[PDB]
Formats: sequence, structure tokens, C-alpha cells
Amino acid sequence: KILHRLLQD
Amino acid sequence: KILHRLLQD
Amino acid sequence: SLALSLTADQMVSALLDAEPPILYSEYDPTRPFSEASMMGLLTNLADRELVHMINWAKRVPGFVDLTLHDQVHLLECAWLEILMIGLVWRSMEHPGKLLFAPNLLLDRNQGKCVMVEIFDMLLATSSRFRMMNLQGEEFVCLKSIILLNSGVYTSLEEKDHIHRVLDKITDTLIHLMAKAGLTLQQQHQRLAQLLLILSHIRHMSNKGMEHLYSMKVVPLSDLLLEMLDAHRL
Amino acid sequence: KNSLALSLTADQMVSALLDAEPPILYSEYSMMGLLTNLADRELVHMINWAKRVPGFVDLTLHDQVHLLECAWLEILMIGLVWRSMEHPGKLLFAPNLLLDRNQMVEIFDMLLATSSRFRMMNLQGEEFVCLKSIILLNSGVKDHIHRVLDKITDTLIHLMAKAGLTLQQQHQRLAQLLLILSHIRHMSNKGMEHLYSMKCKNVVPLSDLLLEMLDAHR
Repeated sequence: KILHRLLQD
Repeated sequence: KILHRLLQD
Repeated sequence: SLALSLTADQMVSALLDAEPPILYSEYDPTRPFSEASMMGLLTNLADRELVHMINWAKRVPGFVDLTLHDQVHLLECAWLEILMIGLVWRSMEHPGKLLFAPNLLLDRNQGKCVMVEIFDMLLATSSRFRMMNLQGEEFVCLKSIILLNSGVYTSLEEKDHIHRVLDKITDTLIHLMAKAGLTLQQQHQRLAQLLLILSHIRHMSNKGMEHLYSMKVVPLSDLLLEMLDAHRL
Repeated sequence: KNSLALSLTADQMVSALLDAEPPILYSEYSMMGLLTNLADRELVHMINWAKRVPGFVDLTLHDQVHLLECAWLEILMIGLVWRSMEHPGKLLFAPNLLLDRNQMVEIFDMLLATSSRFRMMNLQGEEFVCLKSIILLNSGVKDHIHRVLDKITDTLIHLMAKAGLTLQQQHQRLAQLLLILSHIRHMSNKGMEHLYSMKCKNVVPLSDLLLEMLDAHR
């Protein structure tokens, strides 16, 4: 999901 | 309105 | 107005004496069994609770000074919130269950057919009220706040009047906490905690609302039809 | 529990929340298409803003996605309301996008009423960043998150005491601000409903991130 992609990276 | 008539009394 | 002159102790007594009663459900043991009939019990219960709430609202200090249209408007906006915080208050002494009525005690297995998510939010709200040891004096303050605040943001100095009364209930809440023996830090912390829960109450109300005009077969009373249509259109 | 929030003083907390502030984005060049495009880009900044909010990182990942899933529209709205304070009767979505209500309109009016309230209260920027952090952490649903909320509460009070407000004025103003959060929760829930119906009507394409945050309300 885009959320925990921006949330990690 | 019933609420209106319930406030009326 | 006159409610701007009453003291904190007088505000509490006025609210305690205006308190609506805890009503009973329709008793028949077969109706909590299914979905339609169960919502029928809750609908009937809420309808009778509304009649008490309306007359309770008239005894809320400052509400009487409001114009007729403003009175209807505030009730139209906060009716489900007030029902829920009452429900949450009654359910404090019963962890894991929701006390809609002394003869209507609901467990979450009943909520897992047709709703489970809202059920848990109400449980969690009642849970926090319990471990915070919410007092009856504090509770009636929170209910009045909901009544006046929820619909105020939808010559217009009647808004100012509403805010003035709200400030008084704030003073009252602090007064109660001060008397209870809480330190200054604990006071504004507890005040914040209680008011943050009002956002949760608003949330659960909006979620429950859209189920209600989605459930709209399970006959709704004309008064209840009137309260929901105000939230739709 | 490892936490930067519980280690910060009141002024250090304010300083951190100020430095973490997201930028005011511009609109591109239908109306709801513009707002959708804008909100989508704002969401990207919000996610990184949240990571800069003291205490948020110290939460588990699943708790982090949960709060953001719950609060994202609340945070967008209070930001919009904040920007629109010096424009009574209008909403400043962007410096190049100042709108009136007649250009979803019921939600527009609720935002206008919130902006007017913040303006007559003379809401300060240091109070504003505290309110946003509260919204983020109170959207989900002593617990760690409740301990942080207690500290941001102490921060709001600390700010008001420095402003020169009496103890009575602090409790009253604190109540005034937190009661507005209830109305912000309302606007967010209502906006969420209309945005999903908007998806069903297929009239303006919600972005990937927006579609995702929407599916979360669940």
C-alpha cells in the first residue's frame, strides 16, 4: 500500500 | 414538525 | 439570560434534577433473537428516550433562552450523540456489554449479526469512562455540552450566548474536579480527556447514523424519521 | 517506553511541532478535480509531517497507519480552516485557489463556521500545531498514546499561561478548542461519505492514495 511505502521510505 | 410540536408543549 | 448568573453548585443541581430516567425495553424474550426485531427494540427504545430528552433539553440552563429554531436545530444534530453517551454511561458497570436498558443487556455476539465495529467503539468508550471513574456530576455536564456544541457550527450573537453557557459548564466541570481533590495538572488533563471522548461520541454517532438511513422494513417512528432526515437533507 | 515526546519540555515540543509543519501547496491549472489533486499532494506531506510529530514514530507501524487512516481528512480540514482564517466568508484551499461557497456545500459552510470561530478566538500557530497533533493521536478509537495526549494537553495549557491567560481562561479556552475538534470530526465523517459516493458516481477520479485512505473507512 502507498501509505506504508511513504511511511517507511 | 413533530420535534417542533414536542417542543411546543 | 439568567443561566449566566447561576453558580457551579447550582448548575450541577439543575442538571441532576433535569436528568431523564433509565427506560426499559419491550421485555418479550423472543425479539432480541434476530436482526429486524432487535433493531425494532432499539428503535422503540430510542423513540421513547427522545421524548424525555426533548423535555430534558428544556431544563438545560440556557437552552430555553435560545429561539425555537435554534432549539430544534441543536436537538436535530446531537440526538444520537446524547443517546450514545447515555448508553455509554449506563454500560460502565458492565464491561464487555452495552446496557441499552436494564432488561436489554447486549453482548458483542449479538452485535456480530447485522454493526460489530460500532459496538466495540461504544464498549471502548464505556471502558474509558469506567477506569476514569466518571462521576454523575461530570456526566450531566458532558451531555449538556453535547446538546449546545454539536449544532452551533453548522445579531447572530445567540452563538455567543451558547458559547457563554458552554464556558460556564467548563467552569462547572473544573469546579467538580477541584472539589474531588484533583491537582491543577490533573484537572485540565481530565478535562481534556473527557472532551476528546466527545469527538469519539460524534464519530460513533455519524457512523451509527448512516446505518440508520441505510436500514431505512424495520419500521421507524415518525419522530425518528424526522431526526434522521435532518442529517440526510 | 522509548519516546521523544515524553522527553521534551513544553517549549521543545512546540518548537518541534513548528519545525515539522507542512508547506502551503498551490493548486494546479472541474473544481473538485482541483481539490482532489491538491488534497492528494497534501497527503504526501502529511505522512512525513506525522513522522516528525514527537511520539508518533515510537508507536508501532500498524498503529501509525491506523491513526493516519482515521485522521487524514480531519488534518486536511483543520489545515484548510487555519489558512482561511484571514479570509472570512471564503476558503483558502491554496494561495491561488480562494473559493466562495457557491463555487458538498453544506460541508463548505461548516468549514467557514470553523474558520470564523478560530479567527474570533484569535487562534495562534503554536496552539494550532498542538491541535493537529491531538487530532492525529485521538483519531484512533496508561496507554502510551494517552500519555502523549496528556503531554500535548500540558503544552496547550503551557502556551496559554505564557500568553497571559488566567487559570480560568486557560480551562475555558482549552475546552473551546477541543470542542471544535468534535465539529472537525463531524466534517471529516460527512466528507468521507460524500467522497465515497463521489467514487461510485465516477465523475472525478480519486487518486491512488485517496482511494486507499478511503477504503480504510471500512
